[PDB]
Formats: sequence, structure tokens, C-alpha cells
Amino acid sequence: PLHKYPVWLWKRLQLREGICSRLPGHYLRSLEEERTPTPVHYRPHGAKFKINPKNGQRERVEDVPIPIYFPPESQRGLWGGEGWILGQIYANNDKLSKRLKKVWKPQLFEREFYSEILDKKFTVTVTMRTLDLIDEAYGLDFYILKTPKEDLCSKFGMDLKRGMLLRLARQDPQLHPEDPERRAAIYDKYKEFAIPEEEAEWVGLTLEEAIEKQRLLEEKDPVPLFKIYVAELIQQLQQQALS
Amino acid sequence: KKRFTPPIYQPKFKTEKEF
Amino acid sequence: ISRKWEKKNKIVYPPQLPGEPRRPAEIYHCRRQIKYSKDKMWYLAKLIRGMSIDQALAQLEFNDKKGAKIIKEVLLEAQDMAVRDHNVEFRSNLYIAESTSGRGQCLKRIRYHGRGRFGIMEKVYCHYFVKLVEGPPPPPEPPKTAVAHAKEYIQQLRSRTIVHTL
Amino acid sequence: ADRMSKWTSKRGPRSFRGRKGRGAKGIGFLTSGWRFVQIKEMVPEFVVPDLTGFKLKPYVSYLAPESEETPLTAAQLFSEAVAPAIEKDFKDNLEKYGFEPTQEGKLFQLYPRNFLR
Amino acid sequence: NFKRISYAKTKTRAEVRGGGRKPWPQKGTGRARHGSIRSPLWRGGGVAHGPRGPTSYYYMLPMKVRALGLKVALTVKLAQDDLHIMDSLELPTGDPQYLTELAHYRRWGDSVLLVDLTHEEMPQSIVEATSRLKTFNLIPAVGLNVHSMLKHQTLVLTLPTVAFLEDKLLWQDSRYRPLYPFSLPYSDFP
Amino acid sequence: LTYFSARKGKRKTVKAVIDRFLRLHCGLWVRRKAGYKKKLWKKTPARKKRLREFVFCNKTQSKLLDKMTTSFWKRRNWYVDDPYQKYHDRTNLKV
Amino acid sequence: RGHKGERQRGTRPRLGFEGGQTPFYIRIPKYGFNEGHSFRRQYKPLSLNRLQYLIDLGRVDPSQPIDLTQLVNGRGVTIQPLKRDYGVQLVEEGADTFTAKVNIEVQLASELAIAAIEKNGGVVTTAFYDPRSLDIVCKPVPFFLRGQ
Amino acid sequence: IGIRLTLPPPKVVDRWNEKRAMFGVYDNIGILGNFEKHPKELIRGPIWLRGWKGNELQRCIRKRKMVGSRMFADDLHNLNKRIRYLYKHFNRHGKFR
RNA sequence: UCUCUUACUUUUAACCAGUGAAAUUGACCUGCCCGUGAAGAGGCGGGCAUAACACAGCAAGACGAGAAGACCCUAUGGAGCUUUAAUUUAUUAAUGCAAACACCUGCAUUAAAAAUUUCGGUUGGGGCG
RNA sequence: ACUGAACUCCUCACACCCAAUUGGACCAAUCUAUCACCCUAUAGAAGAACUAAUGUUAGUAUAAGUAACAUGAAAACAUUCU
RNA sequence: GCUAAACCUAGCCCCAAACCCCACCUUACUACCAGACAACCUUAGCCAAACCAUUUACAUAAAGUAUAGGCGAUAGAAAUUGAUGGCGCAAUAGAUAUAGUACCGCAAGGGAAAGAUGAAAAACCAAGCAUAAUAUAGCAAGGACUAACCCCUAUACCUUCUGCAUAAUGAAUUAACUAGAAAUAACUUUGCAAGGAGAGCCAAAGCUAAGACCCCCGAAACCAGACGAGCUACCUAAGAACAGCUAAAAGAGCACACCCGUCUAUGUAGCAAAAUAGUGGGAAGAUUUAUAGGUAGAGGCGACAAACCUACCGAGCCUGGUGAUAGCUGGUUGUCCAAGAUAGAAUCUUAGUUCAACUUUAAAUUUGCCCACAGAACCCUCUAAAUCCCCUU
Ligand SMILES: Nc1nc2c(ncn2[C@@H]2O[C@H](COP(=O)(O)OP(=O)(O)OP(=O)(O)O)[C@@H](O)[C@H]2O)c(=O)[nH]1
Ligand SMILES: [Mg+2]
Ligand SMILES: [Mg+2]
Ligand SMILES: [Mg+2]
Ligand SMILES: [Mg+2]
Ligand SMILES: [Mg+2]
Ligand SMILES: [Mg+2]
Ligand SMILES: [Mg+2]
Ligand SMILES: [Mg+2]
Ligand SMILES: [Mg+2]
Ligand SMILES: [Mg+2]
Ligand SMILES: [Mg+2]
Ligand SMILES: [Mg+2]
Ligand SMILES: [Mg+2]
Ligand SMILES: [Mg+2]
Ligand SMILES: [Mg+2]
Ligand SMILES: [Mg+2]
Ligand SMILES: [Mg+2]
Ligand SMILES: [Mg+2]
Ligand SMILES: [Mg+2]
Ligand SMILES: [Mg+2]
Ligand SMILES: [Mg+2]
Ligand SMILES: [Mg+2]
Ligand SMILES: [Mg+2]
Ligand SMILES: [Mg+2]
Ligand SMILES: [Mg+2]
Ligand SMILES: [Mg+2]
Ligand SMILES: [Mg+2]
Ligand SMILES: [Mg+2]
Ligand SMILES: [Mg+2]
Ligand SMILES: [Mg+2]
Ligand SMILES: [Mg+2]
Ligand SMILES: [Mg+2]
Ligand SMILES: [Mg+2]
Ligand SMILES: [Mg+2]
Ligand SMILES: [Mg+2]
Ligand SMILES: [Mg+2]
Ligand SMILES: [Mg+2]
Ligand SMILES: [Mg+2]
Ligand SMILES: [Mg+2]
Ligand SMILES: [Mg+2]
Ligand SMILES: [Mg+2]
Repeated sequence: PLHKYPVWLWKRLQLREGICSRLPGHYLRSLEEERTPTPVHYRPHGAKFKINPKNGQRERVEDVPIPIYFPPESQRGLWGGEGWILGQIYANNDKLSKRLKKVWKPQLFEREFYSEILDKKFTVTVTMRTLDLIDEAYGLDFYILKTPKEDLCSKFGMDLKRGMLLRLARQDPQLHPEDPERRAAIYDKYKEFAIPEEEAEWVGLTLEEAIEKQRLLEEKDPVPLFKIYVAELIQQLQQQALS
Repeated sequence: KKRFTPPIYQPKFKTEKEF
Repeated sequence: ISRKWEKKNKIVYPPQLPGEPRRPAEIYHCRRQIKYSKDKMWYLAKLIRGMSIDQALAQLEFNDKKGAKIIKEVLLEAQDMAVRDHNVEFRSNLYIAESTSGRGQCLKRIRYHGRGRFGIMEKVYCHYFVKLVEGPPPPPEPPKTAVAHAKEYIQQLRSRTIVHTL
Repeated sequence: ADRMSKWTSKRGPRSFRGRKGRGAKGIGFLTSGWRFVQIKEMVPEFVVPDLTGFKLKPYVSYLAPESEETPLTAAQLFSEAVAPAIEKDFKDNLEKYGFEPTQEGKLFQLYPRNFLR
Repeated sequence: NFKRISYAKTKTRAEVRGGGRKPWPQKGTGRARHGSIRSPLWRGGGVAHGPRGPTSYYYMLPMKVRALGLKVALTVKLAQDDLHIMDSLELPTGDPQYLTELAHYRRWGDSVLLVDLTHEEMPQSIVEATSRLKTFNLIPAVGLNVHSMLKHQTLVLTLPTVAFLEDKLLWQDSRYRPLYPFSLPYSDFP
Repeated sequence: LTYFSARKGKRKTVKAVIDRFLRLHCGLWVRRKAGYKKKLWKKTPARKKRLREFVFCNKTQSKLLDKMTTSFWKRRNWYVDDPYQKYHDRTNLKV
Repeated sequence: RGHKGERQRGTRPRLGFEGGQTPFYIRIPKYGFNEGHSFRRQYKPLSLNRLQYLIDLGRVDPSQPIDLTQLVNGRGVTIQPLKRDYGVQLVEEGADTFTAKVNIEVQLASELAIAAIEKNGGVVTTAFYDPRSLDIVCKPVPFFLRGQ
Repeated sequence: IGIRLTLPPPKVVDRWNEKRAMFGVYDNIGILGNFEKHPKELIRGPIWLRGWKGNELQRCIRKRKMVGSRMFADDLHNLNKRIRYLYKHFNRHGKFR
């Protein structure tokens, strides 16, 4: 027989059914949205159309992203959307020669970064691309807050983003205590990225983590039916007394 | 090279059947 | 499976007219699923075929084959039922008109051979059938004499025609 | 070579046969020298009542009226046990009426159940 | 045929369960060579050339040919005196007995195909009469077809149905070759 | 060739034929003579003139090319200024 | 099916294979016979004979401006924009016997065709239509149903 | 002995049940209804071969294209293998080439 | 051992009783000689012989059973192994240059290790020539 | 002189003797549509026809009642003896 | 008259619609003690390219077009367009299924068979034989005949082949099952007609629709992922055995148990898928052996024998790709009629294929064959049967 739904919609159906249904709307929308990551290992085409020299005709051109393998060690660091390229090459760069499996790995450096919002020093395995992105953003905090998930490509990066966003939303006095002027200066500097604490809490949570968080939020020891029946009986007796 | 073809055993039910 | 031999005893003939020869009684009996090869039973059946009941019993009592005892039991049962139910006046006045052995329902077994090879044994079973006809056994067909033999030859000579002509 | 037969203590070498049991609940522990220390509190104590004078024979007379089945419910138990006192004291702290905030501190805790049968 | 979709299917030797291993080696066994116990030769094996999947027999005759076939059917009925025109299908009563008796009296066939202009407006009397009958079949004009016209011995038409059929079937004559499907707007086509 | 493409189930065209032969709508296939650009220094003027000519094909070669190309390549093409426009039909041909 | 060999087994080589000899369709040099064939513009011919026939039969009304839409509606020409057709070209064929006075707009026109049209008192203009506009004008109703 | 010894139970066919009686009705829905509906729209059956016909390879390709994502795992594997085999057979085997 | 074999016992064996396979098998109403022939006849031609059947031995034939010959050739069929066969260095080890301020990464070069694939045809069988 | 073919004549009738391949006329059975109603007809379909693949499954033969197999002796069937 | 024969429904196939008490991860199905250990990483190969090495597919229309491609085998878009059951099976069929059971394998894994009474059971036909053994002689029949045989004639069938009774292949036999799938273009028949078609496509009588042509089984292989060191190779832990005699702390001698397997006989579907009897080597050591564990196939282990790795290791087994591929072998099933044997070329090609030639069918047209003179070279002194050409006939 045939499944009622295509197999590729089963994950979405599971999202719509169950505790995933009780998950907050903004988090579900963030999971659904699939904005394409910034090109890292390929040069994107300048325009949507190109005059092909072979016949001098305007033909549509599409940017096909190169698949990137992110080893689990990357999720503990900050690689600027960079990862292993697992592909193949033609020996001596001629298609009539042998084809060989080639893995291009990024150059990883151990560096120390200071987060003004977190006021903490993080030692992170990083790529020169990530360093350049940090320089462009004018700081680790700016880089984390500006970069979306799909370009940040790091669970640790998203956790840092959640921490920064939560501190921004709460205006935490724990940021540089006994220095309210400095704390206010930092929060004003990173003001534009502030979002409601409710959303900031769920920012950067995997689906399993969100499920666990929702389960812990909605776990309530059953109320003894003694209390429910007592309340009902008291209400009924109140009605009888009034009428 | 040595050539040996292993004996093939028929299923046992065929023999064990009874009235 | 077929069981027509048993039914053959249930046929009822219409009453015979007074001016009609007395129909000799016929009794069909059989034994089914005898643990014995039909080929081996055939020899006993042929032996007792055409003889009187008493002579058949006498031969079987002293034959050594296992099937001899079974056939003797079947014949004794046939005699008893012929006297009791089929209105046969005298026990001894019966002769074996028909006696044959039929294949029974056999079982297949495995015989193990030397090199992991095998054969298919057959636990052979056989049936046994008898018809007992009342009256003295029919006389054995006498061998044809030289006189009748020459008579047949002369008849063959006389039957000759001029073949392939008017 | 037998996979379809149940795994029991009757199968296996001496160690297997000794180690596997038959479902009997443990009664104590083992100390040095394989000496078995049996704990009295771990032995179930059959609380058999006094049947003298009991008027309920195992069977019921066939000349007995038939009544509809009314499975006891939490609401029914509350109505038959707590509702009268609640009404009286309402006309005139739920522990007084009977509610127990926590099962801890009881010999017979309803949940998690800690008593047999 | 065009509606036909045969749902007959058989498992080929690739779809029969099992049959992966070679039953026995090529040589030395003294038996025939085989590569799986599910080849078509084996009992319980696949079917070499059997019906495959749900197969469609769909094909469309030219609409001109189909209209001409309708015309030919009508002419055959008229020539053989099986066509009966009516002013309307209104009956004095809804009793199927009346309709059957009337057909028998008028010497109609054992089977009558009554046609009315539109489904919605068909008289209640004839609807009731023909709902209970098996050989008297009431259809709207849009449902007229050669197969049913041939299956039913006599064909009863109303005057509005006659005009409808004449217009629809004659339009095919003198229509252009289509520029696009006639469901789309045309300068003069309803 | 591919009698049934795995993606469309259609018949495919051998593009090697398209790169070499011209089909006239009449059913004739035009071609260039092999070696017309090779070793011209050792070929005589008559041979070069023969090789520089556009040539037709056998009936069997034409049938092979028709089989190897799909119906799209046998259509009627009204190009703007086709140098072979006049050759797309036969005139005064008996059988 | 024959006897043994590849033919009976149903495994004979592909079409165009010559048994290993360099095939005919591969020993011939490549020549740009069909280069850009899909980018060459094509114009359906509309002979003056055809135009006069249409006018005589009333399928094309000469009292109103004649253009590609009117020709298609009268079924005088069949345009296939998907097949690189860029419109209609007037053709001198039938010029000597052309008599209708018409205002026709086409995409190409021969000198003799223009001469005939203008001699008979009509007017002819060559109008360009890019593929999209050509499709729309040839089949306006489907475009109007597209809702664009 | 592959012949039955008794007549099979009589097969009675009602030639005038509803299905047979109304068979063919609305086959001319198009020509007799202003072409609002094409007759192929009267075809009830598998989604991938409604108003369409083709050989086995084409049918398999269409099934995979149209309902492939909704097919069961082993059925889809069987369909892929069948398409592969049919491709090889039709494009590499046969009397004519 | 043999000249040179003999005697006896047991097993097997043969007969009686019970149980009861296997390869094999186109059908067989299944002879000898000469000749013939797809090149060695029970079956064909010319002769000869010729009631019917059991049982026990024999191994000259049924080109006897057995294994779709492991010999030989062929196949644009395989696979194992060796290389100084073709194509590679994806992989490791080195170096050199970049990158970073030894490790890691990228690019090259050299080795080790291997990986994929092939091993033409005619031919008085194949090889050599 | 005669014997002597499927050559030829004679009486009647004539499509009625080449492998691969090719053309054609029929057609068994099944189902569907209409007929028919002690076995059918006109059509549409197709898992549509088996003296042969060391073919597959099942039955039964042949080899064959053959090769092979088994239980120490007497007896009261207690027991004893070898 | 025995074996038996049949039987109709158990179910199944394709679609539509619709989204779907207790015990048990330790040795699973085991009440009850300090953990810490945690997942992600390109498919490959067969096969096609007639080898192989780059390469080789995994709604409609545009379009098999643009493009890609040892530019070759083949691969191949997009813009744009608009989108209610059964001419099914009916117990060798249909699911493997009465069941993933029995059974087989250490494991992964493989994987069956079959049943039929009646409203109520509280009621004639396959093979094989038997009835009934057989008579000179012979493909077992045919012509016959008064007559079964006797007389005369007759070298089973299929496949393969130049050619088979062939002492070439297959076949014991009955029943059941078991093997021609489709485009292009043509041909026939309709419809309409300079237009046809129910968008797209074709069109210089075309277009639309239909009819009608393309088999089955078989390798050694290759790759991927599992499963295997209860046998065996080696190793790890901790055990055990080694009488007696001679000698003396011995990889010592004789010789039990024990290990092995030299030679012979038997056996060779065996007792045994490697045994028995005798004979023989070692038997305190580099010995033998019970137990548990380890090394896993691009591998392991090896006192190298290409040994051994669960009976078949030049590289295991299972599953999957896989219906691998096979120019090679075998098979390829109703009746009847007709035509039908034929030069060569190229080819990693001579076991094949493409073209030609021949053959077949349909159609158009007019010459086709036979052949009178006349005519077709000297070299070469002579030098043939003939041929070519060719009106008439
Ligand atoms: N094609 C097809 N139609 C089916 C199938 N099962 C049911 N139907 C149809 O479903 C319709 C309703 O079936 P019923 O059983 O009468 O009613 P129902 O239970 O309400 O139907 P469902 O809602 O479909 O379950 C009828 O037209 C059936 O023929 C099926 O497997 N295939
Ligand atoms: Mg054994
Ligand atoms: Mg037997
Ligand atoms: Mg399989
Ligand atoms: Mg195979
Ligand atoms: Mg099946
Ligand atoms: Mg053959
Ligand atoms: Mg050949
Ligand atoms: Mg070559
Ligand atoms: Mg005996
Ligand atoms: Mg001889
Ligand atoms: Mg003898
Ligand atoms: Mg012989
Ligand atoms: Mg010999
Ligand atoms: Mg032999
Ligand atoms: Mg051989
Ligand atoms: Mg050799
Ligand atoms: Mg090779
Ligand atoms: Mg004569
Ligand atoms: Mg019929
Ligand atoms: Mg068949
Ligand atoms: Mg048969
Ligand atoms: Mg057979
Ligand atoms: Mg016997
Ligand atoms: Mg014998
Ligand atoms: Mg014996
Ligand atoms: Mg290849
Ligand atoms: Mg091939
Ligand atoms: Mg698109
Ligand atoms: Mg079954
Ligand atoms: Mg019989
Ligand atoms: Mg032979
Ligand atoms: Mg041979
Ligand atoms: Mg044989
Ligand atoms: Mg071990
Ligand atoms: Mg000692
Ligand atoms: Mg020693
Ligand atoms: Mg060596
Ligand atoms: Mg060696
Ligand atoms: Mg093994
Ligand atoms: Mg094959
Ligand atoms: Mg002939």
C-alpha cells in the first residue's frame, strides 16, 4: 500500500503532534525556517543569469552548495561555518585520470576570547575564518549575536548566543556587580539584539533539548483527588446555602 | 585442485510424516 | 482410497424363479493395511486361488510366510460370515474364486547411507481380497490333447481363403 | 543448541545452575564463607486472622438477591467517607477530615506502594 | 476499454520471498544448474511474463469519431424502428407496473433506455417508475452513449433531448480545429 | 541508443549524429566527407574539391540516422535564412 | 530468433555499432550543421495565396486590422513559440493573383509581398514579438486566464 | 486426472444489475456537456495512471515519480530494482536494435 | 612372496523367514558373422541361428554407471601471485613552501605501501617462428 | 522381351512434403461485453496451449523383493549354562 | 479393484480512501549497591562502453531540447505551462506463511509441507500394479489377413551438425508448473482534411486513433554490510595427565595410558562426507589435554604446507546490489498453407556483429532472362573450355 503522507513529511507531522505541539510557537518557527547558510567553501555566482560563452545566450545559474561535514568536535568550538569537505578529485586535475577520495580539513587554532556580556574568558578551537568574522563584527559578542544559527554552525556558539541573549533580556545585575554604570554601558552597546526572555530561553535549543525543557516545565505531580472533590463539595454547598 | 561436493540433506518432515 | 470390495457384499439379487438354477453364493472379504509387501502377498494369493476353502486353509497352515497366517485368518472370517449371513449351507462347500493383493497406503522413511547420502524407505502395506463362491471348486482346465490340437490346426487350414483376389 | 526451550537453572554448568533461581524472592544475604544470613524482616509474615465464629462460608446461597455492579470510585468513596464530616464542619486544614499531604511517614504508603497485596 | 485498469499483478523472481542463495554448486552434484529457488522453473518461484502492476488501457478516439459513433447509433435505432420520440417523460403515476405494461403494449423491447434533457429536471413520476426497474433505465441527455444504446433494445428520447443531441453532434461538423481545449472561453461556444 | 530514458521513458537522440549530419526534411541526410581537413598538402586539387563537398547518404545510412535521432529533428524548420532551405523538398522525383 | 549468436540470445550490440569498425556516424567529421538550431528564429510562412484564400472564405476579415491574433483565430497559421517560432513572414507566392486590400502586420515580409500588398491599396508593417509576447498574442485567452 | 469429475456450480450473471445497466453512461460527458469534463476524469483508479497509458517501464517510472515518496520501504526497493531491470532489458536486449 | 598351490575355521556367500535401499533407466518383442555407415552395429544390407521362461557365476560388449573432462584449445570469461605492464598516490613516512606563531591545516616533491585494469589476432590443434 | 518411382497417363480431387527466416488462413481453453441455455455465437482481453532445459514439486515404477540389517543355549521362563 | 482421483474456501494480490499482575540490556525474560562509556565521517561494485582505465539513468508540455560526455557509451535540465473496487489468484496459484512455525546452521541466516463428507456425525478417469507371465524375428508399428504372431516394408524422438540409427546431448514415467516484454519508421483500417489533434505536436496530404514485432534457466566472479577462533592456526589466565623397566637432574633408551598417523589389507552411498584391523613414530616434553578468553576476511594465524580460520579457503560464510553478466551450452509449448540455402568487406575479428549478397512481404513501373551479326591488346612464337556485349525468338 501507500502511506497517507510522504515519508519526508513525517518529521513535520511529529512536530505537529505531541509535546512538540505544546512547544512554543516561536521555537517551532525557528526550527521550521531553513535559511541557506552563507557560502564558505564555494564562490557564489554573482547574478541569477549568465551569458554562457559557448553560445552567447543568457542562461539561469544556480548556487549549489558544497556539502560540508561538521565533525562533533566542531560543536565544541567556533568554526565560521567551516568544516570538512569530503569529496573527490581527479589526479593531476584532468578528468581522464584516476578519481580519488579527498578530505579537506580546516586549520584549527586554540584561542582565548573575552565575552563582554558574559564577562568571561573562553578558550575555543577556532578557524581563521571565524577570527576574520569576529573582526568584521567588532567582537565575539557582536559575532555571536549577529550570526544566525545556519552560519554559526556550532552548538557551543548557539549556547553562547542564548547566554548573551538571556543576560540582555534580564539586564542581569550579575554582569559586573558593584559596577552598574559599566553594566548599563554594556547592555546599551548590545541593546539592539535584546529579545523577550521567553524567546531567549529557547534560542539555540536542539529539538531534544526543547522537548526535555517542555517536559520539565509541564511535569506536575498529580493533585490528590481529595483536594478536587473537597473544592467541588465546598462549591456545591456554597451554592445550596446561597440558594 | 581437490573437488568435493558436500552432501545435500533433504528436509526431515518428508520422511517423518505418519498416517 | 476405494472400498468397493466391502460394498460388493451388499448387493441383493431379485428372487429366483422356481424354474431357475440355484445361484451360487458369493462372499467378498478383505483385510486392509497389512504390514506386508503386496508382491510377497501375491504369491500366497496365487497359491490359494481356485482351490476349495479347506484345501486353501490346509496349504496356508503349513506355509511359512508371514502372510499365510493373515490370509488364513481372512479365509476363516470369510467362512464364518458366509455361513452366518450369506446363507451358505456347508462350511466346506466354498472355493476361492478370486484372491489378489493390492497396494496399501505406505509410509516414507529415510535410510542413511555411507557418505551423508540417503535413500527413501517405504514402510510397505498391502490389502488382501477374496471372493468365496459356494459349490465345489471348478475342475482344473485339462491340458489340450493332441486330438484337439490337430483339430485346431485343421480348422486353421480350412479357414484359409484366397487372399487379395475376387 | 536448543533455543526454543525456556532458560532455567537446570541448564548450564555448575556456576550457571547455582546462580539462576526460580523466582523465589530473596530472604537474606551471603557473607564470607558462603554463610547465608537470613533476615527475619525479609521473610513474609502471613497475617492470618482468627476465623472462629466467622459466618461467611466460601459459597453463597443461591436464594440470594441479585444486585447491579457498582464498582467503587474515588468520588463514591469521598462521598461516603469525607462528605458528611465536610458538610457538618462547613455548616458549623484537610488533615482533620482525613487528607494526608504526604505518604512519607506511613507504614503503608499508597504510592509508591510499599506493602504486599 | 479506456476506463479499464486491470489490477492483476504477479511477483517476479526478484520479488518472490527469499531465493538469494544458490541452491547447490554448479558442478559435482549431478543435478540441474540453478541460481535460486525462486526462478520461474521452481515451484513457488516467480512468474516470468505475468501481469505487471495495475495496467491502464486508456486511449481516446477523436471526439469527431465519438460524435459520429453517437450519430450512427441514433440512425441505427431509427432505421430499425427502436427510436421513440416523446413530448415529455411525465407519467400518469410512478408505478413501475404502468411503465412495463405500456412498453409491452407498444411492443417496445425487453430493455428501454429513456433519455431526458437534464438530470435535475427529470419528472418525479418517471424517476420513481424507473428507479425500481432493471431493464428500464433513465439517463440524462449528457449521459447518452453507444454502449448503453446498444445494450438497451429501444431508445426513448424527448423533444428537448432530440434538439440537444442534434446541436451537440452537428457542432462537431463545422467546428474549427481547436486552438485550445474547448473548456476555455470561445467567441461563440457556450 | 536509449530506447526508453530512465527519467522520461522517451526515446533519446544520439547527439553524435546531430553534431555530424544534417537532415533535410525530404528525408535526405547531408554530411561532410571524412578527411576533408587532413593532410591537404598531399591531396591533389581534384581530391580537395571532392572532399570540400556536402554529400548525401545511403538509404540504409539514412534509416540508421532516422532511428538514432528522435522526431524533433525531423520537423519542418522555417529558419530565417537557411542556406539549405531550397533543399528541404524534392522536385520532379518519380518513385 | 535465429540460432545461437547474439541475436538469438537477444544481446546484439547497440544501434550504430559496426562490429568494432569505426562506425559510420563517428568516422564523419563534426560540422556545425545544427549549431544554434534552438536559437535560430523561425517564421511560419504566410503566402499571399493563403491570405487571399482566408479572406475569400471569410476566416480573416480585411475590414479590420489583420495581425497575428486574427490570423491564428482564423486558423490561417499555426504558431509554436515553444518551437522557436518568432511569428509570421509574408511570402510572395500568390502575389500575381492577390487582390484584397488589407492592413496586415507580420514579423517578416519580402519585397515582392510588400509590393503586392501596397499595390492592392493595403498597408503592411513588420512588427517584432519576443517569445513571451508572441505566445500571448497567438493565444490571448489562456493568458487572460493566467490572471497576470 | 486434472479434470474435475463434477460440473462446477452454475454461474448466474445478472446482466441487468445497476453496474451493467448504467455502464458507459457519461462516457460522452465532454462532447455532450460543453467539454467541462474530459472523459478521462471519469476514470477511478491509481493516481499515477488515471487517463494515461504506457509500457511496464513507463508505468514503473510514473509510479515512482508520483507516489514514490508514499510507497512502503520494501515496495519502493522492489520498484527501484524493477525499473533498473526494465531499463536494462528494454535498452540492451531484444531482437531488433 | 614365489616355484605351485592345497586343506581347514570364521565372515561373506546360497536356501528358508522378517524388514527393506542406491546410482541407473527414451522405448525395447534386447542374438552371431561379414559389409556398411557419423569412419569400432543387437536394431542397417547379405547370410546364419532361433519354443518359453527361472536360479547361480563371469566380466568380453552395451563406446557400461559415476561426476556438463581437473589434459588441450577457445571466451575481447575469471581469479591467485610477481613485476622492470599501464594508470594513480587517495593512504602513511619524510622533507620543502605557505598558515600559525613543536602540533594541526593547505599545497607540492620523494619513498613505502598498496589499489584498479590488461595481458592482440592469424595459425593444418596451441606454442615457437 | 519382361520387371521397375511418389516420373508420366488413367477415374475423381487438388493450398495439402526444403533447416534458419518470412507472409497468411484458422484455432483449443479461460475471463469481460452482449447472446446462448445439455456447450454455444459475434467481439474485447490475456499468466492464452509443453513427447524434451542432467528443468521444479508431487506420485509411482526400474535396479529389486535385490544390496544390506538383526536374536548366545535350554528351561518352570523361577533359573541355570557357554 | 487397490493406489488413488477429483472438490471450494482458508486466505492472499493490486488499488482507492484513511495517517499509524510479575520478569526482562547480568548468561534477556534474573526482586534488592558508588556509576562515569557512549551516537554522527562521500557508498561500493556488478553492469554498459561489446576490453578497460574518465564515464554508465536510481501530472502534461517545453524536450529527449539547451547542455554534459575517453564529445562515446550514454547522461540531461530550467525559464515557461498548468494539476470507488477488480476482463486479480483459488491450495505446485495467490503472501514464505496453517508459519517465519517444523526443520537446517555455532551465528548472521535459510526455510517448508498441507485441508476438502454432510442440514445434521446427538445420523466411473494419470502413472503403477491386480484381475490376466511368457512362444522363433528383431524402434515393436504399418500393409494386411479368416486368423494375435507368422508374410512383406520400415535405421526412436529432441538438440547440435557439413553430415547422426548413431557407440554425440537430454529424457524412467504420470500429473501440475515452466519460457517473445517495446519504440522509431513503415503497412492495414477508420475519422477529419490544407488542415489534424480535447493546449503542447505535426503538416508542401497531412494529422488523429486503433491493429500488429523484439524469450527462459545457468557461471566462476566483483563490491557493501553483517556473522563466525564451541573445529582449526597461534596466543592469554589458571588447571590436569604421563604405569612399569634401564639410566640418572637427559627436548635420554625400551614400553602402557595418551597423542600421532609410517606401511599394508578392507572399506569406497563405507561403521565412517576419511573409518576399521594389523603394523608403526613419540610417549618428562618444542609433550598431550579439559575450561574460559583474544586475534576476522583489503583480515587473522602460520616451526611457509599458499597450511588452518565450523565438513567444499589462491581466500570464509550469510544477506544485499542481484533477475549481476555470459559473442558460451541448454530449452523455447495449437492446426494448416505458402515463399525460402547465395558472392564478399570491415572488425582485439574470424564461436560474434554492421554493411553488402541472398531471402521474405507489400507497392509502382517496364522491361527481365534466353540471346544473331558486329565488337572487347599487345606483351607472347603458339596458347583452352568459355565469358562479356547482344537485336530476334
Ligand atoms: N477501491 C476500493 N474501494 C474500497 C475499498 N474498501 C472499501 N471501498 C469502498 O468504500 C466505500 C464504502 O465502504 P463500506 O464498507 O460500504 O463503508 P464504510 O465502512 O463507511 O467505508 P470506509 O469509510 O471507506 O471505510 C464503498 O464504495 C467500497 O466499495 C478498497 O480496498 N478499494
Ligand atoms: Mg554423517
Ligand atoms: Mg523405492
Ligand atoms: Mg533476491
Ligand atoms: Mg545466477
Ligand atoms: Mg508464490
Ligand atoms: Mg538452441
Ligand atoms: Mg553461430
Ligand atoms: Mg580494432
Ligand atoms: Mg529374504
Ligand atoms: Mg561392424
Ligand atoms: Mg543371470
Ligand atoms: Mg545401442
Ligand atoms: Mg569402456
Ligand atoms: Mg561411461
Ligand atoms: Mg565440458
Ligand atoms: Mg592447464
Ligand atoms: Mg576479460
Ligand atoms: Mg509400376
Ligand atoms: Mg472466442
Ligand atoms: Mg503460459
Ligand atoms: Mg505434462
Ligand atoms: Mg522435463
Ligand atoms: Mg519390488
Ligand atoms: Mg541382481
Ligand atoms: Mg546378502
Ligand atoms: Mg564492459
Ligand atoms: Mg554483451
Ligand atoms: Mg519546470
Ligand atoms: Mg502456497
Ligand atoms: Mg491406470
Ligand atoms: Mg544417443
Ligand atoms: Mg556435446
Ligand atoms: Mg544418461
Ligand atoms: Mg579456543
Ligand atoms: Mg614414565
Ligand atoms: Mg624421551
Ligand atoms: Mg614453499
Ligand atoms: Mg606451491
Ligand atoms: Mg568451510
Ligand atoms: Mg542471463
Ligand atoms: Mg514450399
